[PDB]
Amino acid sequence: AMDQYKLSGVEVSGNLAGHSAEIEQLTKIEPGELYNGTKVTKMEDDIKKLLGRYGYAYPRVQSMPEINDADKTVKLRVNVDAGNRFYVRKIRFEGNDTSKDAVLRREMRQMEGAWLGSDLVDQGKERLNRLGFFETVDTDTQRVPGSPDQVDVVYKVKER
Repeated sequence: AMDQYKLSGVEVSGNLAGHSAEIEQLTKIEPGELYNGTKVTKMEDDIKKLLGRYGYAYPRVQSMPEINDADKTVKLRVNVDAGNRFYVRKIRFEGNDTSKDAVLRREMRQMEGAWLGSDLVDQGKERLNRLGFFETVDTDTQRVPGSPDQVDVVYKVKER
């Protein structure tokens, strides 16, 4: 296997949605960093999370090791596809048995008709968590059928 080799670099290409600089930062190598499958998926996951902050809800990242035996190093060839950028059509609430939807909507930071922003969906979640009513608060981003660029954000809530 390759867990003993050193990462010589990460070469990224594809459709980066204008975020090549940030994706380069994420992609830089650490001192004496070894090749590792797990850190590779963690890297793919970090890239998707980043693009998600910009409304690219379903981005792809594939990556392929190029072993160089002369150097005992491995280079990561990486393809990024940001995919469609989504805006929010509807924000929806569930589990919501005591309080009018108004009580939750009022805490949103992600607005209908705006570009989707995972951090915005998250802030909504923390504002929800923070008023005590709920045991759990989870979010789901659902594509609107027939739509290439619309999602609904569902806040699934469970009261105490």
